[PDB]
Order: sequence, then C-alpha cells, then structure tokens
Amino acid sequence: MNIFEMLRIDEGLRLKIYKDTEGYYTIGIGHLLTKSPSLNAAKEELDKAIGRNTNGVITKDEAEKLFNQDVDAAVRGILRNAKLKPVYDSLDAVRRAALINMVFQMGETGVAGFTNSLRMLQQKRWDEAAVNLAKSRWYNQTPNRAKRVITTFRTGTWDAYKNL
Repeated sequence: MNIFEMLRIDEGLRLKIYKDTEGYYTIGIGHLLTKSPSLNAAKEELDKAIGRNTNGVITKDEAEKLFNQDVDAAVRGILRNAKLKPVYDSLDAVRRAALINMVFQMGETGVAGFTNSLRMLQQKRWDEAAVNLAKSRWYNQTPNRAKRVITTFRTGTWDAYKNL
C-alpha cells in the first residue's frame, strides 16, 4: 500500500471527460483538465496533454501517464511550499501520503488554507487535527474519501484503505 495505490482507490479511473464535485472537467485518475467552464477548452487541454486528438477519450495508458506526472507534481508542490514543507518533513511515511493525497485533490493553495489543522499535524496532535479536518466543506463534498484520509492522519496506518 503506497501513495499510488491509495490515490487510485480514492479517485478511481475514468477514460472519458468528467466533472468533479466542484464542476471541473477532469479525466483519468483525477486529473484536472482546467478551471475554465468550456468543454471545448478542456478538450483542447486534454489533446495538448495527451499529445494526440482524443475527442475527450483516452487509454489506460495515457491515464497512467498523467497519474505519474500528477503524483510527482504534488510532491514537489509540498516541497516548494513554505507552509506545507515543514509539516511534511515533520511527518512519518503513511501520514506523508495523507498530505499528498490532499494536495493531489485540492492543490497547494487549497491545503495551505488548512492552517489550524496543519499546525496541529506539525505538533503531533492527531486527535485534534482530525476534528478540525472534519469541520469542513471538503469533508461534506467528499465525505468517504475525506474519512479515509482523516483516519490515516489519525492512526498512522493504512487501515482505512484495507478495511470496509
């Protein structure tokens, strides 16, 4: 169980364009095409990314490729981040995956917002950061995924991902 297998469970895999909980055009393993409302504008982004004329359809392969580049960018995102880096450095390996999971999902900006729970993570206050994490819109939008992530920061194990 590692960051890739966790993210796969949470985002799933979709070969055709889709919209996320916020109304954004996404594809593959949670890959965000763009924030612009146009389906054409998104389909352009997809082609410029996959490099070929897809018609908003891709293969398992091209989705796996976006996934690798997305995990990688999430990681360098935490490391270039002055709010995020020190919390990351301060965490263990499992917990570290939890934070990449979040940045993958809502971006460095979205996650740096979480000041109070980030502060609590950097202080090892497992229990209090979880409550804080649950007190949020993220939780309400994506509650089962949020639960898994939260528990991961809680317990430090992959339990949420191994049990029903």
